[PDB]
Amino acid sequence: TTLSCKVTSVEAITDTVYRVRIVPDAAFSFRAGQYLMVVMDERDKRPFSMASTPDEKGFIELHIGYAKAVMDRILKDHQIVVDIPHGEAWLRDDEERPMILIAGGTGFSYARSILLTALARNPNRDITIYWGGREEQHLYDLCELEALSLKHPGLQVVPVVEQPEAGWRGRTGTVLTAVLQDHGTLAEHDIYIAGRFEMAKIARDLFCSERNAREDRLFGDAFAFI
Repeated sequence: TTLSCKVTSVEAITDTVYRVRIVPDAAFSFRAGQYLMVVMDERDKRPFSMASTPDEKGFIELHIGYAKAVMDRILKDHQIVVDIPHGEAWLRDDEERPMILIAGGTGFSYARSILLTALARNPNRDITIYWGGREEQHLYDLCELEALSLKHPGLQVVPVVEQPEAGWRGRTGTVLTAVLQDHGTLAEHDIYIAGRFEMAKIARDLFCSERNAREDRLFGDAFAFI
């Protein structure tokens, strides 16, 4: 569906990231983890994951920051045209397998939609979210994830920073290494990944070969394009 949407709010989370909230002119639906295309042209369509749950009733939340041109449409016109929904990496029905959500800088929107949707379905769900960035400040909604974790006993949040300051309390390095050291086997989990396509590609191979993960239970947009 091609829909024109009003921009109801724009906010600098950091200096590189915008929290953008849009309201389409007609009814809409998607599955947590799908993405939309910002229709810049008839030939220039730019993919962005819905960051909100598929029942944050009236609006769609986007985290933007190739983005500059999109921001310009958002800031000048306060309206954008979207083509939604797309993607085959949505939250599965499975009610029992423990979940692992992996977000590599730029994939937090995909992880957040799936997280909040899963917690609405079962607030006691066993969910571990990994978020990796180069520096502490790129994990821009980290305090909100920690507040959320206080309310959800099965929710564990694992912040991973590549080049941290001395004293950092989370993990250091990359997300794939944090995952391998926390888990003896990944065979029982449903795993959802967003970030650079290279990283999802290596994750897949590594998780299935060193941790016996099921490839059919490994979800991510990257796996539609490999």
